[PDB]
Formats: sequence, C-alpha cells, structure tokens
Amino acid sequence: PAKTLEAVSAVADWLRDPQRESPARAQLAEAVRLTARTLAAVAPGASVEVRVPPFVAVQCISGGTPPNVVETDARTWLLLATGLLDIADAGASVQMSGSRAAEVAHWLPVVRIDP
Repeated sequence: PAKTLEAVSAVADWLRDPQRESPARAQLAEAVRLTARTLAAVAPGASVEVRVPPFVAVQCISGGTPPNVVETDARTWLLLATGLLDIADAGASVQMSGSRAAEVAHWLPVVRIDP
C-alpha cells in the first residue's frame, strides 16, 4: 500500500549509505514485513518460502512449508526489494534451496526507489 512506501522511505537513506543513522528495530521490522507481504500479494502461491529472520517468513509464487526456500537478512532483503541490489550479484548473502527458489528474481524489485 501507501504505508509500504512510507516504511521504505524511513530506511531508504540507510539502504543507499550504511554510514547513515541505522533505523530502529521497529522501522526495520515494518519495512521488511510490508515488502515481503507485497511480494506474497503480487505473486500469490505457496511454491516458495521467503525467510528474512528475525522479522518475517512469507509464501509466494504459483504451482506444510514450501519445498523452495529463499533465506536472507533484513538489509539484503530490503536492497533486493527496492532494486538497489540484483539477486545475481547477491552471492552467499542469499541462501537458496529447491529447484524454483530463483523465480523470486522475476518479482524483484517490489518497490522501485531512487538510486
């Protein structure tokens, strides 16, 4: 929603430059939850599980726990979700399990931010 864009703006300065003031746990938690829930909305399904510990776990992409898992930290997730980082350039920071985990790439960025 409009609340997702508000939550991303509150952490955008820190995403562009980490030397800037780090957001509070509450700000980081909402920006992670709302961007992951946006991914689950634009691509409904339960083929892939996106885990961003300790803030969220969402199920997405068409087809118990899904057989495909994408696991990453809050900062990497928000860089991917805003398009500041490509999942190809992400490396070992994004851990993937299953044959279709990499399909999340077709649905990123979920919120385009100014670079």
